Amino acid sequence: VPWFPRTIQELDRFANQILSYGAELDADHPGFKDPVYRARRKQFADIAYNYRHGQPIPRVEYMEEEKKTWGTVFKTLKSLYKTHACYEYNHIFPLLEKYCGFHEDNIPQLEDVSQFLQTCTGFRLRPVAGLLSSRDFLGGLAFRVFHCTQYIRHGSKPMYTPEPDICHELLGHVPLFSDRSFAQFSQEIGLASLGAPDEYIEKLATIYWFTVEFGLCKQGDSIKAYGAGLLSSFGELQYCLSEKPKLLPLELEKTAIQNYTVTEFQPLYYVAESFNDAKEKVRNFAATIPRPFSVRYDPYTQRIEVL
Amino acid sequence: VPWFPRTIQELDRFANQILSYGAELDADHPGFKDPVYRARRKQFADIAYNYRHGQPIPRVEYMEEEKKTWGTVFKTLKSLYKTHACYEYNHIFPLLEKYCGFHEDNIPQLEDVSQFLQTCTGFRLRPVAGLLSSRDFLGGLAFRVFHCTQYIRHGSKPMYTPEPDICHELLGHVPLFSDRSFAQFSQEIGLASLGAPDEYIEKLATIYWFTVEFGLCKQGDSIKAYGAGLLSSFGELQYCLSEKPKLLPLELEKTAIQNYTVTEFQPLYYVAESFNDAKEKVRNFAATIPRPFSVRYDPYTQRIEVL
Ligand SMILES: C[C@H](O)[C@H](O)[C@H]1CNc2nc(N)[nH]c(=O)c2N1
Ligand SMILES: C[C@H](O)[C@H](O)[C@H]1CNc2nc(N)[nH]c(=O)c2N1
Ligand SMILES: [Fe+2]
Ligand SMILES: [Fe+2]
Repeated sequence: VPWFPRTIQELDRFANQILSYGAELDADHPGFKDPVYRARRKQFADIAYNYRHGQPIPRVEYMEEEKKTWGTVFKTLKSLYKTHACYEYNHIFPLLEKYCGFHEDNIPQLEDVSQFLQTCTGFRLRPVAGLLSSRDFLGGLAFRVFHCTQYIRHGSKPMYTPEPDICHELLGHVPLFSDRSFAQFSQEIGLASLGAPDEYIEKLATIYWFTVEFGLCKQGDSIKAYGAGLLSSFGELQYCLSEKPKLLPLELEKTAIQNYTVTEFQPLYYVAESFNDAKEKVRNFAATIPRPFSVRYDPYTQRIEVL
Repeated sequence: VPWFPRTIQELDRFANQILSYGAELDADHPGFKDPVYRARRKQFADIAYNYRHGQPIPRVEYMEEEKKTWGTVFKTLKSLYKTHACYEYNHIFPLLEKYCGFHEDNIPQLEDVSQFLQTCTGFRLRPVAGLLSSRDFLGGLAFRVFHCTQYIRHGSKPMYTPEPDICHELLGHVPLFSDRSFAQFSQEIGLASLGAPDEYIEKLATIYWFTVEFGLCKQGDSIKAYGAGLLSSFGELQYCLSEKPKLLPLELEKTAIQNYTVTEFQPLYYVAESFNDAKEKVRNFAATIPRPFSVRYDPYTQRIEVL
């Protein structure tokens, strides 16, 4: 059986397992020729490397150019949320504005966002340096821990990122982790992953893609976006609720084996009935994963109980 | 409906509701004529008065005479536990000895015991100045908070206390709060109390008396003590497992209305089948309490959810 963390502190083992040679080193990266950007990225990676569970997340003074990039992303995306984002997103965003400094001229600090999420659902952030394996990223969700980047995309191309950056994390993921039913749903994916064979981690990563990252959900008689990749993409958030993509009901024996690519708009989205329904579906799928035990998280002790 | 705390921080309201004119002021108190003892008691009460949720519990340097009193109580009671205390007690006591400084020559600090309990079951301590109402004392249990005294009995009469003192709390109550099933059971009594009418608070206080304070439980084919009042009473711990008292099965419609006194050994004890069984019984009794809502604790946010 693959090793998995059984205490929230054991997530510390993960930061000595990331891809060390990241996207920012690639010749096509928007910031590739900028050595100040390169250094800035190394500074944020070193904050993640030195972070340990339990500590406050170090605050960073963002430069004026970084705040300008954030503001461009923030104001262009904000124009779509009332009409395209799910209720849960629109419910919490004004409180993020009021209590976490989500404004066009201010990049929120992760410590503040983490404390906010803890009061909402017990979710917390951990700064992360770069790409984790699907196994380690999903395993943090079992603890309601979201590994979160702190760097921003290069300012030459504010509407484009080849990777998660802080705009994606804060505008795409954080608002949904403030909702109890979503937190429970995402955590269920994390619990399904613990000790799962690699074959099933890839199926859970695909379910994650079509839910947490690119999901649509029913809302009364309508359909809204809740996937973080959609909520942080001006173009795709508009497209996803247009007549152009194909929509199918979330059905995990189909969804888990569906192919996708990351470099164009999705041709196909899966629609969740609700986060509670999606959670029950994940729980049923998880029972099919060969694991010689069951798992449960105990929030009182922050440990995984293995039966 | 009576007010009740809905967040763990709101337990702070309770310390401006204790009986201000305590047992130590009574002419029959073992320490009544000792003005140094009187001052020492006021010093511990002031620590409780100034305590707020979330803070470390102040450490106190105990005097040599206080440590001697503790040691007398500790060594005389310890002689009975292997044979008379329930398994759960005997399982955890050596870890209290090793990790919390439970020794004949050392009075454990409440901060250390609280951190220990949090790692076991999420239970925590709060220092308390004196007698709370049954409503406020039980309500803290809904949050897995045990209001705990920090003072010790007067040294003239080490085997006797007319009140909870630190020997009772640490040797009688703390070891059982380290057990998950007991923690769940005690918390269920706390949840039943929230917003309950006074009439039902008195019935829950009586159930508490016959369980948490003076309970016996089945253990395989035997019977053992788990009540804190028994585990901290050299004489009654021996008596309770002798042929002299009457024993009846725990049955809450009978137990909740049974009379008792605090000034002699109990003539009658109720025997729990198990802490999980006792918990289910409390849950069923709680459904009978007139309350226009149901309650649940969310350990992720440390709030009570009211439906
Ligand atoms: C679970 C699925 O692989 C998903 O794409 C994961 C992979 N690793 C990641 N690593 C980081 N740091 N951030 C993420 O959002 C993810 N996503
Ligand atoms: C619930 C029942 O009234 C029980 O005797 C309560 C009353 N108030 C108390 N107050 C304090 N501080 N300590 C306790 O153990 C209790 N016990
Ligand atoms: Fe993402
Ligand atoms: Fe007691």
